[PDB]
Amino acid sequence: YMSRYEEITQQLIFSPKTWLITGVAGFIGSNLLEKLLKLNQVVIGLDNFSTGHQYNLDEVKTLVSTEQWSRFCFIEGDIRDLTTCEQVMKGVDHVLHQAALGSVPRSIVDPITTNATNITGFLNILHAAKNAQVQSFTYAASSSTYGDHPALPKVEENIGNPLSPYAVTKYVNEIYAQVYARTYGFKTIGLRYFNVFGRRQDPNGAYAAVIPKWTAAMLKGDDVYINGDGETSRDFCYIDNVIQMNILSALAKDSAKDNIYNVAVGDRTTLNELSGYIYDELNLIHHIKYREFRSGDVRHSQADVTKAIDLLKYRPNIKIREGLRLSMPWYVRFLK
Amino acid sequence: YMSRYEEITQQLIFSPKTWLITGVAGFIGSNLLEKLLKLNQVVIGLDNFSTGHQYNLDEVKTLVSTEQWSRFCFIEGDIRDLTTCEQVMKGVDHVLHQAALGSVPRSIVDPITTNATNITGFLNILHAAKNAQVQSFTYAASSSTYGDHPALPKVEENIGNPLSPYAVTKYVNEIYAQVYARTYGFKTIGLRYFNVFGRRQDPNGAYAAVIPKWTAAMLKGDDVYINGDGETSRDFCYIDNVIQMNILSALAKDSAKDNIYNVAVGDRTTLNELSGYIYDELNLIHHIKYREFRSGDVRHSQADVTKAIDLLKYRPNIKIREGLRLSMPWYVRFLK
Ligand SMILES: NC(=O)c1ccc[n+]([C@@H]2O[C@H](COP(=O)([O-])OP(=O)(O)OC[C@H]3O[C@@H](n4cnc5c(N)ncnc54)[C@H](O)[C@@H]3O)[C@@H](O)[C@H]2O)c1
Ligand SMILES: NC(=O)c1ccc[n+]([C@@H]2O[C@H](COP(=O)([O-])OP(=O)(O)OC[C@H]3O[C@@H](n4cnc5c(N)ncnc54)[C@H](O)[C@@H]3O)[C@@H](O)[C@H]2O)c1
Repeated sequence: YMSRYEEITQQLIFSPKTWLITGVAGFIGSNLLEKLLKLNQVVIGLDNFSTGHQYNLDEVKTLVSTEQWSRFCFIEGDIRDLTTCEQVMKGVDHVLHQAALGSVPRSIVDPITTNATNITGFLNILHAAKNAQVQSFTYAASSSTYGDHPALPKVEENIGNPLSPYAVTKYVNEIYAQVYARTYGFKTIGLRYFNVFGRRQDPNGAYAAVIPKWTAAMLKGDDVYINGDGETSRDFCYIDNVIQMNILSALAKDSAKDNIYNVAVGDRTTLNELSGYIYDELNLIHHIKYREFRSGDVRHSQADVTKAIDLLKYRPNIKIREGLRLSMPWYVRFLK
Repeated sequence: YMSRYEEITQQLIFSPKTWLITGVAGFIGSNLLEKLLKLNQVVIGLDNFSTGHQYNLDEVKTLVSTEQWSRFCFIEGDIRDLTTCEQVMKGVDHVLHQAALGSVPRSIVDPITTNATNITGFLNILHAAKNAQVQSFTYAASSSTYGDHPALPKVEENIGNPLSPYAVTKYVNEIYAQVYARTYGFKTIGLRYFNVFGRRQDPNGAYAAVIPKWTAAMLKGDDVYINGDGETSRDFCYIDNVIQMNILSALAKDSAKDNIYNVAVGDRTTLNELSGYIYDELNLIHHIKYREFRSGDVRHSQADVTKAIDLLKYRPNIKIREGLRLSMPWYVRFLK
């Protein structure tokens, strides 16, 4: 049971609001779309099909009522263009900002474009929302902002030095968010995601994330590469926690805003152990090389989510095993 | 005597290099131009006449040899456009990045534009320079990055929270500079200026800085406004120190790079005392209301320059009194 969360969703189903999801055709944004439409919300969506997909929107349309779908106004556009940002704010209540170019290697090779989308694009949305005078503003931040801090698990007040352009942009989101509270009194909630996985995470690409990259390879029968000695660990977080954490935040009490919160489960799984779980779970539906680490790669990563639990009444109900199990079917359909 | 500085300038007069000054029509940039051309350097200049002036370039042309001037290639352009940034890097040895929109109030009202120039513009130049593989890279940072830290004087390792969009952009310059060291091995030197004053500082404008704002008013005979109880203090720094600090840095030894340095004198003058010195010095060439503080205004400000003195052999030779005295004549000519 996710109790506060249940309570919040009930409220919404009755007094429906207008939401704006940027990066709505992406993995996390499309997940949020699914959930919000099922709660009969009015949604305005923004994506520029950089890393997002029209097919992700399509799939969502097959998962929801057609009266539910009628409430979605999709917009093909760029958060990089301030004018778009403003047209799309009209009448919005809650903002869920997910639009950004992710990935550490990507920023390392083209920082200019990453900067433009993640900082210029972020500030645009943030400003537009301030002026539109929305009721809440929740944005995607990154566990990467911890950088070289050696503490495990990671606690929000203690970050170190950023180790890549990507980490910087995300840190810069937070800093801007704070200054906006100081100078306009406009209160946000930033979520430091930690390695989210689940349905509709792109397994194709040079920047494919690990769980969907391995899963696709274990099916095609291709090699499975482990970038390093295979001891690196992470706090893998199923989408349903992230979806939960977004809603808790959009409707959070004012004293909880202007805050940064880790979004994860509190556990730690190794690149070796993961390969275990991904296989065990895939052969229950009937179907390993080593290399160097990456430049900018992180050694150990585990979150402390007590802040979330405390102030927002968060409930990480789905740990990694179950999460993989709820996921693999989606990748079979998608990979046939 | 400025001994290491003297030593450096001799070297240059012999093995002249190609320099790039952004914000070269501005106050600090035009001052750097004057100095570099007098040392027979080759200078490529970039400004977009946002806050800079063609007349500032003109004045410089009357202060220097015409063989000296022939070595200046001026370019009307924007650091916001990456392509410009690259054409201008061709063959450059030392970069002196001064192009930015200054002022705390200005960022508070239009953060989007401030963001674009100070971060996007900064990143462009920094990237361009990395690829061009220059020999040095020195950029204008801000004492504002101390934010809400209560220590006096201020010491580079200890900063607090930024209190305005402006402060954020400048802080973000530093962070980027560092990450560039980590990830490409490209070593910079950031200078945290502290309230620079001297010849060619625009006394006109809503955002005019204090010393030229008061000086122009004391001549026109207008009122002189003191934003607050007139106890606020600052470390006023004459340009010749900042000019000195830029050169020390461009030619600094590699172990001194990837560092941030305060640029100031170490002293502290009050808004009440300043009004004293500006008058005493102006009536020796023959010619007060109170209001509220500013939002984002700072209470006390004094730098610790020992790091500069240690690692770069800096010498703050000109304190405030003398500096005002060297300045007032320029404002008479300019204000007739
Ligand atoms: N996935 C993670 O582990 C993780 C970690 C930290 C932060 N985040 C943030 O989560 C958010 C979503 O991540 P994701 O994995 O779902 O990524 P994703 O690429 O799947 O989703 C990104 C979406 O961004 C949109 N987009 C990108 N740039 C845009 C622009 N300029 N204008 C309009 N739309 C644009 C596209 O429609 C795309 O669908 C991103 O902010 C990501 O940085 C994710
Ligand atoms: N003047 C000071 O006391 C002080 C204090 C702190 C920091 N600084 C920093 O020092 C640098 C110069 O200071 P200043 O007082 O001479 O300011 P300034 O206004 O005199 O100089 C700014 C110059 O940059 C140019 N510029 C602005 N945006 C540009 C763009 N997008 N592309 C190209 N050129 C652009 C302007 O035309 C102007 O010539 C700035 O980065 C400023 O932030 C100055």
